[PDB]
Amino acid sequence: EDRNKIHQYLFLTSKGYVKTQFSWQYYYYTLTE
Amino acid sequence: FSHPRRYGKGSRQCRVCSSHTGLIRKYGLNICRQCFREKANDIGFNKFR
Amino acid sequence: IIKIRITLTSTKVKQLENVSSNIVKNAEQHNLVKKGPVRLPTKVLKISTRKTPNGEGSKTWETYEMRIHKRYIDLEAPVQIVKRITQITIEPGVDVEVVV
Amino acid sequence: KHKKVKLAVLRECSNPTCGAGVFLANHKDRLYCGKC
Amino acid sequence: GRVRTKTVKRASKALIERYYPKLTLDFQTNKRLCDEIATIQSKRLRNKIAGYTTHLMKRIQKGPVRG
Amino acid sequence: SKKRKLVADGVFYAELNEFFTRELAEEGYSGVEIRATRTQDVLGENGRRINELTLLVQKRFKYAPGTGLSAVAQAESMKFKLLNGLAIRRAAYGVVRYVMESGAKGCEVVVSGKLRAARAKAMKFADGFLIHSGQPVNDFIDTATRHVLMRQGVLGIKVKIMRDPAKSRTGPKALPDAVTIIE
RNA sequence: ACGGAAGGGCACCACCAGGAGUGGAGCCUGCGGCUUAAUUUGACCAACACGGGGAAACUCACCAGGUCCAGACACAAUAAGGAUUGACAGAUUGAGAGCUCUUUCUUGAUUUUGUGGGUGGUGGUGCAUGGCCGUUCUUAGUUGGUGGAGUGAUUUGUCUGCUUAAUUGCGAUAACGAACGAGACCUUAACCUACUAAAUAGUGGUGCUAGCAUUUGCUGGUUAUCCACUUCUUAGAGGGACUAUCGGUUUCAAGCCGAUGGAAGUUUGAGGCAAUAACAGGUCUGUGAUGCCCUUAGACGUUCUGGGCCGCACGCGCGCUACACUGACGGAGCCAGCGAGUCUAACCUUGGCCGAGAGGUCUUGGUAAUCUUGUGAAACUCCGUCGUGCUGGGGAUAGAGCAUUGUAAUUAUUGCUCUUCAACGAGGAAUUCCUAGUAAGCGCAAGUCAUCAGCUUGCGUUGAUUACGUCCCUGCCCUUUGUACACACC
Ligand SMILES: [Mg+2]
Ligand SMILES: [Mg+2]
Ligand SMILES: [Mg+2]
Ligand SMILES: [Mg+2]
Ligand SMILES: [Mg+2]
Ligand SMILES: [Zn+2]
Ligand SMILES: [Zn+2]
Repeated sequence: EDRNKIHQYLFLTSKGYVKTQFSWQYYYYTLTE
Repeated sequence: FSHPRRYGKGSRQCRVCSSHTGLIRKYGLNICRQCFREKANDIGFNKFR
Repeated sequence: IIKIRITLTSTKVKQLENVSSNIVKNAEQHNLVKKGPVRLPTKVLKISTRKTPNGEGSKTWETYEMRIHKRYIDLEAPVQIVKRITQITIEPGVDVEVVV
Repeated sequence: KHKKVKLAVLRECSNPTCGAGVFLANHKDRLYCGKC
Repeated sequence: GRVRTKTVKRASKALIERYYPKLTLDFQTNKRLCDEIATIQSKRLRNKIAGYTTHLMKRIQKGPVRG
Repeated sequence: SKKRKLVADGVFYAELNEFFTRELAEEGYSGVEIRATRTQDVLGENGRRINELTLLVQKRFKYAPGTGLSAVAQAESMKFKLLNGLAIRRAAYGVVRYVMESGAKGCEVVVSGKLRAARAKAMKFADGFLIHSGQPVNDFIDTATRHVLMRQGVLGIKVKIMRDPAKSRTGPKALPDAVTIIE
């Protein structure tokens, strides 16, 4: 549940489904198809 | 694990490169002394005199 | 009628004056009463800094300034003639706040 | 160097959020639960 | 010093080579017509042009000048 | 305040500029107004890309749900070319020729760094008419400095584009020293 | 390109003529040297109050010690009677630190183990870089088209002369015609009794008027008290200066110098932008910028305690106090400017009350031409004490006490009070800055900030001397010249 909470907050950093942009310290995350 | 850092050089960091040195604490920029002079056009700071 | 005071602040003089004159004219053909636009002194936000990203070379400093300026106009109008002129000024770069 | 011994095949207190599984360890005067 | 560059001399000479039955030797009445016979992008540059035309046609009565 | 507020607004425009430069690079980003070279990869799957982008910017800046000739684009494009593999001189020639033939009155592309592993000289490619120090450089010059990161070192690209002052359509229309006579 | 070759020219980073000095004493800072556990590191005109470096924690990369995974991920030897995390009570240690040991409690497919791969590093290389800056350069140089000289590379144009700040021009002339730089341009500081508009500026006049004084005169406040206006102020558009006019000087003129007017006659003053390019100049200690090397769970990463950058036989530079009678000390006059100042919250502080002082307390004004602020600043000026002495200049050093800032003031952070009052009697060879609101004297605002100026960036106030030039000193530019250099005198 400790990861289910964030994975349902969404709608892991390396497996996929994640684009990481830094842009002054704010770790811009987005999902992929 | 963390002692209080609400003031001093370590309290605030540069919003651009996380540098604790050369920070300009003026007008609410919080941008380092090189980063601001680099990205001065995007804030509107320009040279005329 | 309700009394309002609009304040216009911006960095770009051309569009700031376009707004400051558009509001005056569009009150004019609608026949309102207003005291002329008061021109508060321009604030130069001079920021001194070091040209060198380090401490080598002759001591040379770099001075920036972001000239910001501002005008205010007070008048009276009903709510329709306030909102229909408040929604005219959408020019990017000039911010206007209306106090009642 | 925490070991966490295997604890091979083998009551309750206040703060009822614990589900009756906080059996104390009988060393001495041990009326204090593991949580606290 | 007070030396006039090519951007002044060439423009003054170009004005004079086609505007002799035209602007007189008074700077005030030279600049006003330079306003509409030249698309000068600067007031002080226009004033320089008018002043050098004034000098040139002030001396032109003492003999022709080259160029 | 208002002074601090507008300074923060300029900083906010700075984060938008840099974030779109880093994120929208592959789609031809030019400048925050979004101004992109092509506006179909912006829309993506009929709004998915724009929806996720606006969601990210809103969540970052704490907002509610609803609240060709540019040197920057040319530099990004040629950075992409040099990164995917192309002769540096050929890419600079192509960019310079495109800029100069597309109505621009002058271009300069400067490549500094280790082109081939060496003492890292800096080679220029200049074509047309070029202006330097004075208010005209602010009026009509577009400049872009980008860092290419290939397998060896860093390559610094400086691109300068001059739009034609005659077609200024705003501000001065000729050079300060430009004089035109009619008779 | 270079030369320990020559000629012209330029410059208060050179001088002549000068002013302020500095080097002479003390203190503050930086560097060196020394010392240390570290006294971190980089830098030697163009380093040495520089890395906006005024370091108690952090900053910090240095040291004496102690924790943390913040080791992603397809991946294998670990699983559904248990892969792992967490722990108060005691030894441990600075630690209420489950960091380690007695120790048995909790949760349950995250983690942890062995291989692979990432990650960070203020770890190294500025002689691997990008970028940025500094220097050449507070210098004026650079290049096509056509034509001309050569077989040619190339050369003229781009110059003997004069002028300029300028390759700025005039002029001469196989050159003409131009292009970038300079100039032009832009910002600001000067003025405009003019256009426009102002309870966020001011002035006139009425009540609301207290005083002086009463023939209505002076001065004051009347923050919802009244109208008018822009002379003061503000800022948009424009104007004005263009060495204007006139003389002398000019080779032929560019130009120069005088006098007049002008608001302003040195590019009107000061600046921003500053081309062709070159440095192994500096910066990997800004970047989640980066190549390479090193390290990565006994970590050069991160985090906590403490220490360190400050440390002292000695030299040097940036600065202050002065070394007194133009001074020192008491009172009194209250005369600026550029800015800055808090709504998720603690900033700029006015006004009362307390205290000798710093400072505290109750609020108020201020998100600002609105309140601090009219920054009631200093130097300065009036009247008095001191009367030429190591004196009453000087405040170094040290002792005692009170508070603010700060989790934490000891190696005094800082502020204040009292108290022995040290060198210095104007400075050595030398050496730095500078030509008019300039130097110098003075303090103010901001930056560095929780606090701390002697620092720097801007400002204003008082405000001179001498010069209106030269290449003798230094450095640079151009031309000529020599080269056996071409990676170019490393
Ligand atoms: Mg210029
Ligand atoms: Mg470290
Ligand atoms: Mg030549
Ligand atoms: Mg130090
Ligand atoms: Mg300092
Ligand atoms: Zn930064
Ligand atoms: Zn429990």
